[PDB]
Amino acid sequence: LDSRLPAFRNLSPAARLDHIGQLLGLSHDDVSLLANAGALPMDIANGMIENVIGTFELPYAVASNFQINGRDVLVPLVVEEPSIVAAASYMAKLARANGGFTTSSSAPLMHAQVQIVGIQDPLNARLSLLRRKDEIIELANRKDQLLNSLGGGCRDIEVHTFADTPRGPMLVAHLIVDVRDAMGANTVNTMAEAVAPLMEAITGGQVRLRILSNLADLRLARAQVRITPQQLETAEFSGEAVIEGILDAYAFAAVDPYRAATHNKGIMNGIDPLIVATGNDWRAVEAGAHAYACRSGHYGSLTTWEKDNNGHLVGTLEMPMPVGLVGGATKTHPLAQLSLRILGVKTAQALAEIAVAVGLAQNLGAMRALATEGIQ
Amino acid sequence: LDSRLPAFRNLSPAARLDHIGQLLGLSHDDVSLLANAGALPMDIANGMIENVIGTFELPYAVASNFQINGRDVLVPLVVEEPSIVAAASYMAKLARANGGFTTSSSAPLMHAQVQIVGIQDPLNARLSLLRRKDEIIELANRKDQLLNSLGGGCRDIEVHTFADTPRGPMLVAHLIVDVRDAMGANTVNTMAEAVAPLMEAITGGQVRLRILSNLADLRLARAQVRITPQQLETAEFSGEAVIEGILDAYAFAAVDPYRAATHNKGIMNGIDPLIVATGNDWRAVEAGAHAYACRSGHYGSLTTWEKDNNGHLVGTLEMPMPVGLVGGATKTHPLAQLSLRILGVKTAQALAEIAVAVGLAQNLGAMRALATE
Repeated sequence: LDSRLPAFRNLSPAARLDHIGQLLGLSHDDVSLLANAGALPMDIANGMIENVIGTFELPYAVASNFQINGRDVLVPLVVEEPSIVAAASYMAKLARANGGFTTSSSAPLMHAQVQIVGIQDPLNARLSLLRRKDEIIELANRKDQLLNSLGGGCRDIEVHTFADTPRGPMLVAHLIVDVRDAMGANTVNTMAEAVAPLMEAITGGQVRLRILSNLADLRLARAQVRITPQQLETAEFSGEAVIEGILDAYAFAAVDPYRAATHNKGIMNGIDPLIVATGNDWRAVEAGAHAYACRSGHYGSLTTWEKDNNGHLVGTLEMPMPVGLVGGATKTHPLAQLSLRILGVKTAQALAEIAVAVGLAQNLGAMRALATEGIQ
Repeated sequence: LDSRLPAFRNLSPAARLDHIGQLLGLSHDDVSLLANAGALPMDIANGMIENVIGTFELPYAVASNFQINGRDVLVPLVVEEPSIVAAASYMAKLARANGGFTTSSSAPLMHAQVQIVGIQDPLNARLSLLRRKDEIIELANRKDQLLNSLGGGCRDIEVHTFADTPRGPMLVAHLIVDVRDAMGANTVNTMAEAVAPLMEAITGGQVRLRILSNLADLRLARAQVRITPQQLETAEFSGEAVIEGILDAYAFAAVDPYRAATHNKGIMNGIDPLIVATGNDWRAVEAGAHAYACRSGHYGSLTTWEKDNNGHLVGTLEMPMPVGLVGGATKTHPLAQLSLRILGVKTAQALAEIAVAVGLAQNLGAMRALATE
């Protein structure tokens, strides 16, 4: 596949949709999803959420030029704000000359929290849990042999204590679960309910909450990009000077949360519209992203930007990226399915990797524009 | 308006819409926008973002029962996830019994950052700017005289320094701008560009970034709610125990970021779908929310939960809430306009106050659910 889509930005929506259909070999049914309004049947929409009175459209677009570990990919995006799709495409185009984006990811590991209260000896109860951890993990893994067979399942438990809160001593177990191609909420919440009685018995305490954590910092996706000085030369500035300007903008985000919030917002401008295009939960991805940005105790930049020993600009993005290929709207929305077909993704972690490549490109695009804009 | 809508959840989408239309006195044409697909025409969509090949629908729903400062409102919501709308409505129902939600907000103040580099004397340059702040403010305001007549405009400036960074000394000026009914980005960006050359003259440095901050912590909206033990009582649990249990769950969020992330995610479940329904930028609201949550250095809960001197559960939400009735896609999207008509909001800060009321409701619902399961 060739994702370059020359002239794409200047074609009609119909011709854009044709060129896409040609490259991918989309069926007639697939193409017709996007040709008339109302691809989401009201019966489906009415089953998705409560009190439904209609539907609400946002534009559906495709970013061009993306390349992931050497393979071209087309990226669907749903969003209301101008400049995002263009910026992402243009930066992807530059990326290509230097090998495109390089990506990797963790196993799709999600946490369930099991909160236990009413223990007079939480630090001792913690060791009681850890001593019996294989037994707890085995129980969690009982039900879902499907998941086990698919190469998923509960992998580990950690236990943390907060022994002096204004509400008294707390113990929190984390069930750590490989959820394969799901976002993971149902899977881990189900396991957490299952093991709660065994934990109460071990600790002599009362399970309160048993619920996924959205700070999915064991489910990390990573992207890299590289850009040379020649590619960033403008009418006003040498490529070398633009690179220095981009590094200045990065340091600024790194030190000032007022800039970091805007800097990270730009990353999410790239990521959330792909989450939406694939029927996934963008509030989850948002919460994970921003909470991860302040894990150090300082709210900083999710991306990094550096100059390498060749003077090339090199950027990274590593962050939690919980997404699914199955579950909820990703399954039931005809266009969410179409998006997955356009992308070509075979696992959730592959989708996650494309998400961080798009987020990294968007951040690059935003900084470049800010860095090159003449004083007026 | 009476926002109660008995049996709404069980009517068809057509019947729900007809009922909303009657309540509000919507025109046939207004109702047609929701009764038929394709309210966002392809020529509008194609001009809204780049590389457009179509549109993408989410469900459009209305939460019932909400009451803000004594007045019933209907709340439109666009999202993919089940339970959000039902929880919002049910928690609003409980709120009503005790006065509904009480809300307030600050003036719509937004920061514009102007980053200055290449001076060996940032700390001195800062005082040079402050000495001439009135000049700077006047220049910013000359740039947007309509905004000033609408009752907004540049109100102040604050200057921050970072004298030692890995990339050398920086100075950052913030314009503080009342943006009235806009979210504020394009408004404040324009003022930042305008003052930049004057700031270069004053400091002798080079302006780099000129750009709003999404950490909109001078644009706060605030909501309160109160719930009695009677209301929270279940088959299994007394009301007082549920309240204690909620208080426990809040303490847990307040100390553990792994919980706070989920806790705050629940609030944004309530908020973001209102932002989408009104054509507003949900990435901006998210970034302001989660960055505010960690302003202390520790990533904590946006809401608070307490028991008052009467034993009632009382909750708050105060957070940045930059939204617009004008600007961006708010005016472009015919259903964003319809949403504003359903809401009946006359100012952006009014919509911001509804947003935090719905966020507070959603968080309450999430925790009521866990304290009783």
